[PDB]
Amino acid sequence: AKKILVTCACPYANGSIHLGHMLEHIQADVWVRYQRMRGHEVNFICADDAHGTPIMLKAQQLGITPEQMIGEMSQEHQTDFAGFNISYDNYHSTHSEENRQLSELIYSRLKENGFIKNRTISQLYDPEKGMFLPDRFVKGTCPKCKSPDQYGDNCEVCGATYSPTELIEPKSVVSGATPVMRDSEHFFFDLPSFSEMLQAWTRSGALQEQVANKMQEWFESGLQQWDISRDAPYFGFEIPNAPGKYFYVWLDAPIGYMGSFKNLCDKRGDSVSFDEYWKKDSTAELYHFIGKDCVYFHSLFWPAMLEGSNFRKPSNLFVHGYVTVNGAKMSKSRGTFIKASTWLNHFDADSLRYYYTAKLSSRIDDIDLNLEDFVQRVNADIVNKVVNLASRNAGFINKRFDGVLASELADPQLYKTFTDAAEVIGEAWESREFGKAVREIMALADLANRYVDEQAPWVVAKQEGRDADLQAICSMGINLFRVLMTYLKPVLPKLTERAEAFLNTELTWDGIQQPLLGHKVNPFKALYNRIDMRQVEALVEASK
Ligand SMILES: [Zn+2]
Repeated sequence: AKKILVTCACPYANGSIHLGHMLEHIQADVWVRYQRMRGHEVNFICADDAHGTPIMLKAQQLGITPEQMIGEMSQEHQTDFAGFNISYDNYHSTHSEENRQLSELIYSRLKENGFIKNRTISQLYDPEKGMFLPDRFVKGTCPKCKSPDQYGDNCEVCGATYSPTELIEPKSVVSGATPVMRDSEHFFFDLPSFSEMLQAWTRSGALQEQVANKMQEWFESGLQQWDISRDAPYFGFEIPNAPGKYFYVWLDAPIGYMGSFKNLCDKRGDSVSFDEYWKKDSTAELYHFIGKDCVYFHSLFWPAMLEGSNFRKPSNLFVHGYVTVNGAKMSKSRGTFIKASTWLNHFDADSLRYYYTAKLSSRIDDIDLNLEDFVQRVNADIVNKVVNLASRNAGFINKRFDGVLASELADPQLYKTFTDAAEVIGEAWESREFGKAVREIMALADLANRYVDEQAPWVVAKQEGRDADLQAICSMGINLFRVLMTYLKPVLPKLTERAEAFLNTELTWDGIQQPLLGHKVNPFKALYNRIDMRQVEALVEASK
């Protein structure tokens, strides 16, 4: 009965999707699929973050328009996410007319409400190219150790940090020209005006405890005003009444959440839902799934901007940690910086969705993909616990009983144990305690296989006159599989489709209360095959 709008952060248009992105989009997709299974109205929304100086310059280097480049990367991104079955209701772009008009609207409201301040800044400027230089497009000699060819605000030899204006013999990365200091008027959002409002939200208890603690450090340091403008040349939206000025991506990127939802509503011919979700009086819920590096922005700048432009604020932020591989940050030289597209040449989507889900929780903790453990855990849990309950029992049903399951449960007490667990498992999916849910499901899977072991169908099958016993045992195993695959349906969309085809039934959350009795099932080939370390070695080699 709830109306829920769920987002992931917008992937930057100038890089490929990797396993880091996939942790976030899989976490949200599992939660979204569970919310849909419980009958809520869910809108799962994302977009490509497509503006800015790095994109402008990359397109120039490639000799194509930025529009052509971001269109190609947006197609690549959506192809990867579709390969992982991320079930967005809309995937849009920050470079869109919807985002242009909402960025202009929010800015004009911030301005008339007094939250925009004009300030003159000084910044390095490339007079040959004719553009201001972001720090990482300035290179020079480290002032401390005199190492040449250092970029930006830090030296990769001695580790010093400094303003790029302290570099010796500085050079523009764009043109090679010596940069010079130049003044420019910039427009700043007066975030500090919202400190009392933001402090109340922090102590309200909605946010994760680790997030609220970090916010207290940021209030202690003191909130600053934030630049929301950039000088031409730029790839972005021009600021109205301010020729030669553009909105910086800090302003237009989160508005992409709104523009993507407005686009979805407009395509649907829906003229009411946008205001229903975004007006201050909304009874809809708004959730952002984000990583650690986005917390300051989404917990302070974003709700402040919404407040100052008369829109509702997020209901909650759901923050996850970083991905590591074999215990360490992803490493190109070791082949553990793994792209989403590369992953799918070697493994299916369900394997990674399962592994991540088994590790995730409601806390902010880094999530380690140990590749040896990945092989072991997929084989142990998917092939040998859950899929085993179908594969060990379906052959007898199809071959000796014409595909027909028994007319009554062999062990109704055991079946109730499985259906009784729905409340705790569903609450674990609801609360983002994914690892708790998977632990609960796998303990049930152990119990189901112990039941089959105790009944010993490989013995019953060879014994004269025990046909009814065999059909009863195997039908019981299959009904236990029906329940477990319902609990796993948010996690394993493709295996679930194969399970539904075998069972001749859609799996619904409430449907587990009616076991399949006197019911025809279909033959199947292989629901899920083993993986091995040779495939892990191939993936690592391919990613070097
Ligand atoms: Zn140095």
